Amino acid sequence: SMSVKKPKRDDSKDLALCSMILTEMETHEDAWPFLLPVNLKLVPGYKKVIKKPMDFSTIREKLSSGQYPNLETFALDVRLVFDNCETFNEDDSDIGRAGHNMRKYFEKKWTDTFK
Repeated sequence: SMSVKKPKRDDSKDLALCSMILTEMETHEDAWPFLLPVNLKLVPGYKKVIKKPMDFSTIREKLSSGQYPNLETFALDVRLVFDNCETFNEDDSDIGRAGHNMRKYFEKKWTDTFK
């Protein structure tokens, strides 16, 4: 509350570390469904169904341009990528599986880096 603060968690490396995580996600072999925005002209249904499209290139631009106020907003966009993927793809598809794998991979890096 006013003039009463919890001790200051050092957040000065968060930017760099989210960048590193993002790089590792970008370079994973199962990243391919997620590298670019889904083409909303060419994928029937996507536009109407997926209210908040997200992909790694868009996360990378937001990161590079100071559009994440903190590391939680960054993690929310990453997760959104996988949540969207699950909404639109069968678990038993290559993309569906990619998404489960990438999420698992992300969450581990996240925990190891920050928790």
